[PDB]
Amino acid sequence: ETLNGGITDMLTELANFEKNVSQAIHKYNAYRKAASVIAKYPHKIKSGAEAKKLPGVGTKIAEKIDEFLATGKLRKLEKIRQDDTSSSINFLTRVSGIGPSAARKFVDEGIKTLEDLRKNEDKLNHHQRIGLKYFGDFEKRIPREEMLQMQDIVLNEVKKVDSEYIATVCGSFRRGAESSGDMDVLLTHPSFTSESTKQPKLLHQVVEQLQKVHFITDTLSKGETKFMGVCQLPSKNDEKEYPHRRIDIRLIPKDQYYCGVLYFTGSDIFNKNMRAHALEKGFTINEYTIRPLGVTGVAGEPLPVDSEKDIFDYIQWKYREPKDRSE
DNA sequence: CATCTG
DNA sequence: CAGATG
Ligand SMILES: [Mn+2]
Ligand SMILES: [Mn+2]
Ligand code: NA
Ligand code: NA
Repeated sequence: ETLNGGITDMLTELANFEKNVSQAIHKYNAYRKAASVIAKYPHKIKSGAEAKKLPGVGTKIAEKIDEFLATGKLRKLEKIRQDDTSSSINFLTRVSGIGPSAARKFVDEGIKTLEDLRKNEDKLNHHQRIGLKYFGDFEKRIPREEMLQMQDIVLNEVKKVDSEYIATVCGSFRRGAESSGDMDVLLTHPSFTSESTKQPKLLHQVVEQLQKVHFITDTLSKGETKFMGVCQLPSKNDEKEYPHRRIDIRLIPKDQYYCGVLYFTGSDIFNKNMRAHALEKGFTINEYTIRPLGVTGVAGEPLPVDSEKDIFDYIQWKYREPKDRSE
């Protein structure tokens, strides 16, 4: 957690680069189990050899560790932090819609910067366009104070369309967090479930409304269950408009809301522990359901949940306020 | 994993 | 349809 820090870090820089610049998924994947195992490792790695001793630890990495250990740096790492081509990809990649794949093409075409991008707005697709248009707003975090307003709106509109809608703002916003990154909304309705054959309108009607009133400003992606968009709190008394915010909304069959709801709320760590325990208590949990574990090895059957209460209950656990879902 | 692009 | 982004 701090004993093998640098090493686990450099390994990361390294892994990262492989996958993003080169395509070295293998290699990339290599750095990772490695930093993963060095990470767990209880002592102070005093040398390569010592390391090598580990699983996932090859000669090549051992090598690298030596050099890093020996000297506060790694040549290779130094060559990559300079290299403008590598740099570009880590950059372009910052645009919503631009993955690495695309980061490469553009570079090979000479688009390396934001301007480059604007000038060639033709090569970018819709999402990519949007991402470009909101690059700034995009990277700005979401203050709770805004979150609450947002939430307030969303909830009032969903309600209006159907008193029967059930909406939840999961995410950290749900876990306490003073600021968030995007707004994740879980959606269900009684009339939608496991078996119930669809009802796309269920998601579309609200999406409309949100745009009706102008909260939703653009569409990133719009499926029958998931909507990726952009929204925005009405600029008040003109002088201070709000940044544009990433927003996602997803429909869920009523019969698997809370699992999801729990699930989305995290934290990852809270989950696992919950999952691990769930397992003890003779259960299995996932994004959609909790299931009574048979002994034969495994086994299932959807346990019935009517809240997050029902869940914990199952695992015979302490109902955790979302704040304490931390870890 | 669900949506888009081409 | 494979492949890419989130
Ligand atoms: Mn979030
Ligand atoms: Mn999200
Ligand atoms: Na991106
Ligand atoms: Na293939």
